[PDB]
Amino acid sequence: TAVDEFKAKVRVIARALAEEYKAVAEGRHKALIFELNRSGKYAQ
Amino acid sequence: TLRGRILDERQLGALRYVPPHERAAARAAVVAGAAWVPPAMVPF
Amino acid sequence: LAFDWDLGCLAPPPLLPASQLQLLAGRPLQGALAISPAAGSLEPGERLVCRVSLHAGVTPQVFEGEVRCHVRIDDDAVAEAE
Repeated sequence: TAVDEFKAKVRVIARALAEEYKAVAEGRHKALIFELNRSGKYAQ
Repeated sequence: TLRGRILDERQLGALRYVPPHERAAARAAVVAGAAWVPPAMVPF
Repeated sequence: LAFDWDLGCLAPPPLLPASQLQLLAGRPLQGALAISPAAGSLEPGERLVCRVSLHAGVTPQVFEGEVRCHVRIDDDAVAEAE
């Protein structure tokens, strides 16, 4: 059961990450990492 | 005057930057949760 | 005495939402200081408890700031007494 729970939670988190990815190349990815750390969504 | 030390989890665990005057409090807060972390609600 | 609270460089950005911590960007504290009484009147010989609460952000920091408290004679109260 735990593996399926992880898969579902990861899918949701990844959809959120894809929305943030649409928001704002490798520079884009670095900026997204920096913005996640700044906003604290990465902590959650 | 208010002075405080916002420290990362790694730095707290290793006691990297806690002053010696407060190391006991730092170790307490690390081993047994002594500081609140308001969770609020996750975006996703 | 009227008691008002001010933060020199410690002011919160116009506690903080966990998701929207980016507001702390460009702020010297990288935290939100608050005090439970922002501005309260106080009778003579009355002791007031003020809770100072700090909600820190993602950036590790060491702060040594100063918070000001302004005390003035309560003209409204004394006029009411008169």
